[PDB]
Amino acid sequence: SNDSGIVVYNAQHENLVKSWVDGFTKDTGIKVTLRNGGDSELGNQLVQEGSASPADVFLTENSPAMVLVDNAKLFAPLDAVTQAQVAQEYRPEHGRWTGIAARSTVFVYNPEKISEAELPKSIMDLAKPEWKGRWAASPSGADFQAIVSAMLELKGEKATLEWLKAMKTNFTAYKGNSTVMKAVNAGQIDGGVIYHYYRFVDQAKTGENSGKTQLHYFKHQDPGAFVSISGGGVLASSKHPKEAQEFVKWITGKSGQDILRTNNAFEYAVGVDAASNPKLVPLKDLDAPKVEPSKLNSKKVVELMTEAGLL
Ligand SMILES: [Fe+3]
Ligand SMILES: [Zn+2]
Ligand SMILES: [Zn+2]
Ligand SMILES: [Zn+2]
Ligand SMILES: [Zn+2]
Ligand SMILES: [Zn+2]
Repeated sequence: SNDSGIVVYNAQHENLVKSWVDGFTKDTGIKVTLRNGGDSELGNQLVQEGSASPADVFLTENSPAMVLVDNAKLFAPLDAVTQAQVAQEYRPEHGRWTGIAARSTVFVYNPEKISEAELPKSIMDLAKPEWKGRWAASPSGADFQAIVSAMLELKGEKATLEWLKAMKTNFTAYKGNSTVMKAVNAGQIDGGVIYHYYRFVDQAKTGENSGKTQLHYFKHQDPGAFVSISGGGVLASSKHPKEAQEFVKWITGKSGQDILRTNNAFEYAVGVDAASNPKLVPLKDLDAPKVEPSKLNSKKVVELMTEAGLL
């Protein structure tokens, strides 16, 4: 009665997705095979595989890889119920994909090293000479590259490249946002630019990587207050189209969004009238900038960051 199920190219954090798959397979009997990787490499893989891909669904941490795959005309339109399930602000103006979760940019900092009042007012302030040697990031990741794509959209190419060149002077690189957080936790550096969920995830475990940190929210519709939207799409090449649609409907529906609210991943729910974990600052209180996800440009970001010597 059930076949072998679907193949999901999964670029979202494995433990978030495991909470979804467990519930989904229990509910529907549809088996899920995860093939994990980062947003960029999985997006490029889909483009290069094209119609020969075994992928039924693509999930991402951020929006730019969704835009890349949609630009290649590789997605199927999402079923009507799926489109109605997600709040308008978390659906692209153009493109055959949907938001599935969201995350807030933050400045993670160590209060034993540096004090709320001392934090940068704007992410743009991190370019100033007084910030030299005082902040970290993980430039190779799709997470940080998405924050740069928002800056590109909000401030334009000239101002973004300028900030990136100053970043080269000022920042210290670590591989992975968890690594950035741990570095701040250990007092290696005053702070860093990451997403909000890392601290919550660790605090729900042992807290050994996060107890000496706190989170700062830039607010003010600052580029640093960017809320990155995680994406899901069904591949047009899918040989399991209904099961694929069922999966994206499920994760964006009441069951999937309830799991975001209650699991130990601590990412924001994007469903219509879907509340998030009560430990989180509500989305409506973040004072985030308006950034159209379908305008975000991963290729241009890589070009600018490469020009700045960051990649
Ligand atoms: Fe991440
Ligand atoms: Zn990889
Ligand atoms: Zn300091
Ligand atoms: Zn603060
Ligand atoms: Zn203001
Ligand atoms: Zn099937």
